[PDB]
Amino acid sequence: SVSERPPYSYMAMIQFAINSTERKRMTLKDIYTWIEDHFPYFKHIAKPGWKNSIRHNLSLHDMFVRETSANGKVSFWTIHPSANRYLTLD
Amino acid sequence: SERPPYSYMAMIQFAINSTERKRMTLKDIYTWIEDHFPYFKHIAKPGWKNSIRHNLSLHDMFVRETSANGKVSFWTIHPSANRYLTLDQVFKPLD
DNA sequence: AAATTGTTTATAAACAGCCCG
DNA sequence: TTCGGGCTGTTTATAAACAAT
Ligand SMILES: [Mg+2]
Ligand SMILES: [Mg+2]
Repeated sequence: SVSERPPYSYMAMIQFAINSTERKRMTLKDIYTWIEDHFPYFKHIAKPGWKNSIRHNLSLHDMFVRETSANGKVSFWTIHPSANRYLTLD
Repeated sequence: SERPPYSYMAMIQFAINSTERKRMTLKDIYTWIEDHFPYFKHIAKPGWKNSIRHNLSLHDMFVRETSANGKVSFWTIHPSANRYLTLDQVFKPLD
């Protein structure tokens, strides 16, 4: 059943999302979108606060490092270079 | 006796730093907090103790350590982040 | 065995600062 | 251009499920 809650922690799903990109970085919006796209539970069932929980995990875990672009500013979430196992959803 | 305006992380540091050796068992941390902030002795719901344990495990600044003799488990504070918080630092002189 | 201690994840909220229409 | 509200980031608290001692 494609829309039941996945057996992955927010921390796992955030990694899957970031590791799906060639540059191994992703904006917060794109992380919401990636998770919604891949785990429809979050697009159709989860209460609004799941997004609060994503942001909480981003700040909580030192493996998720924020990088602001050379512009001043656009900001991406990355995985610490020494942390990345390159866990992709496949 | 109102709930004091300090975080669990702050109060845990007060407790640990009150000892000679800058180390304290969990049960002594409970007792210390109860004795100095009676909100937790008399009013707080029982889950406050859960929150203490959560804090000790969550924050890397809190480092569990067995005595050299192996028998007691102590909580201590990490050297790369000991700002040395003690209760006495929280007191305003009266104006 | 039973209770205490220790770890991790989830959820909620307060709040600051930034962004943007 | 300012204004105000929504978005993003950080932090603290509470509960729970659970493992380990
Ligand atoms: Mg982080
Ligand atoms: Mg700890």
